[PDB]
Amino acid sequence: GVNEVPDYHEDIHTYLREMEVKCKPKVGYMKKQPDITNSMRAILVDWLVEVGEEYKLQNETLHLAVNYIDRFLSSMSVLRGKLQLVGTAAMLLASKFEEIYPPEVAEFVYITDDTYTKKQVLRMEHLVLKVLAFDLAAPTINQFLTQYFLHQQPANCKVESLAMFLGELSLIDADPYLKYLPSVIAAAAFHLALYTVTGQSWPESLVQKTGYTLETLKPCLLDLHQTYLRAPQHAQQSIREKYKNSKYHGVSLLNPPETLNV
Amino acid sequence: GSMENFQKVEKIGEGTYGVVYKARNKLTGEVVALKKIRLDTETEGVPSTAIREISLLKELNHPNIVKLLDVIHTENKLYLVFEFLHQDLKKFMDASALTGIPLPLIKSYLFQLLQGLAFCHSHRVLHRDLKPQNLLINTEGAIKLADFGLARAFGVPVRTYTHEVVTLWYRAPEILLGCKYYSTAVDIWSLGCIFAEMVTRRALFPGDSEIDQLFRIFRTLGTPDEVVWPGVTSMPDYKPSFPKWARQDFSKVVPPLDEDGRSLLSQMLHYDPNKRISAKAALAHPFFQDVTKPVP
Ligand SMILES: NS(=O)(=O)c1ccc(I)cc1
Ligand SMILES: NS(=O)(=O)c1ccc(I)cc1
Repeated sequence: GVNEVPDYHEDIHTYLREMEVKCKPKVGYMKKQPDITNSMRAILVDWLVEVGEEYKLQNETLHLAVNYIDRFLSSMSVLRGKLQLVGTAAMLLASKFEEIYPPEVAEFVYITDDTYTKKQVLRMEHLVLKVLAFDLAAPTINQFLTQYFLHQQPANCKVESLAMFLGELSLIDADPYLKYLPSVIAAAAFHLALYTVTGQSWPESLVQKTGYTLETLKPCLLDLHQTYLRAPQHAQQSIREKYKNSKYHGVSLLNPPETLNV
Repeated sequence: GSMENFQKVEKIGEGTYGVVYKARNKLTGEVVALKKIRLDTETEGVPSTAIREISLLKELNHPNIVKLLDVIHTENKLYLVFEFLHQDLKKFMDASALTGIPLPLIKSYLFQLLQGLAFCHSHRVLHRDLKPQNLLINTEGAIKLADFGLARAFGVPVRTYTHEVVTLWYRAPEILLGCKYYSTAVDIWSLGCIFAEMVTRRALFPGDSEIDQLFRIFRTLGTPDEVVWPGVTSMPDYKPSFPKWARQDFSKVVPPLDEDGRSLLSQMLHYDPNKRISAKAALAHPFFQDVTKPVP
């Protein structure tokens, strides 16, 4: 099937792996931000989740926005009262990149509760473009997840949703997740979702695609399992709410497994 | 950069997003094309089409894709600095209208287009607007994909992207019949249509509407069926009334073209997206075993 681009899936994968290294933010940027914190960012990311559901945006769009933000804040000091401006602008750009029918700028000004003017949103848009130098085609967790789903035999909707959901949980917490590449988070998330619903584990065919064994995914798998378990108690819930819906097969209401058996 | 080192030479074109000039770097002598994109600084900001073009071309470094050399910023304008190429394939075919276009030049150009395209697909970029006016040649026998205005970075597997894509004449039949998912093939179709047009110098399927576009393809290639194109009869915009046209002989369709040409063309114009040749595959095709790079 040409929708799985047989003659390119490998060349593409190889490239995303090389490009995800190049779009990677600085792991300890928040330490160097004198006035913003992993918690503040968590609130921002969580709010972007809400925005994505109110405007019915692709999950890829949310992922791109968070990429934009993290790189932006790897390069620019920003005060707390401007954090949201950065967020809004990144979501705007992500939407223009990725959506068939992005929301109008007006709509983005509406959701900050007129915290900012339209003009601030647009000037921040330009600044964010300049900072990133227009390198917007970022490989996301999702872009790896979809490629990994192809190894399922057969596909299971619950595995797909749960892995998507686990991927979005990671967006929220820069510590620890900024230290994992997307393709690593994506794997951990897929292994962990598949283990949960079926009992199976990271396919050997994906080992052969990715070069990632369970040994190599263990650190990330550990962090993510812990996120899954503490998820009901997190300060940020928008993602849990999102994945209660029938749209995503209610995977967030699924109880996590207690041990991963090495 | 700075717009003070550019001396404007002439307007080489225009578009919904701005005017294209030919320019000369006063300091280096380099001749460029400048795309000036106006910024809607109080309303809509930077156009999504520019955001895609710049971002994507920033990633596509290949000798058969047009080179974005720089993006110069103001508060109020964005200037794209491109390599200047002498003309487009459309202009060339129209000027080769009587002399004709030599076969080895056709083969060269197709080969290059396929090399350029295979790079896009290898980098998860659809072009979605291949047509002669978007293909740039120079004086040294080179051709390149240009105008990434309507291009899109894609995921594996693909998802529903904008349907309003590809000039009608170069629009693949899966878009016409209104399917949810399209992929790398839609680009190949276009190049097929381009291949044919380089040979005959007439457009292959010049339709004046959608239903018309479909009829023109079906008369020439035979009305598809479930044994040619499984899934066709269940397509959204499929209509069982379609007349049942006998497939035309490729030696009527493209008389000048050799047996290998006709083979490659047919594989490019396959009804089934899944069976249509890849750019990567087309490069091996025996039509190219003797390719050279002549100058126009
Ligand atoms: N937007 S930017 O000025 O960072 C930029 C620089 C070089 C290229 I090629 C494209 C964009
Ligand atoms: N449309 S575009 O900006 O890719 C372009 C048009 C014409 C030339 I000559 C070079 C580039």
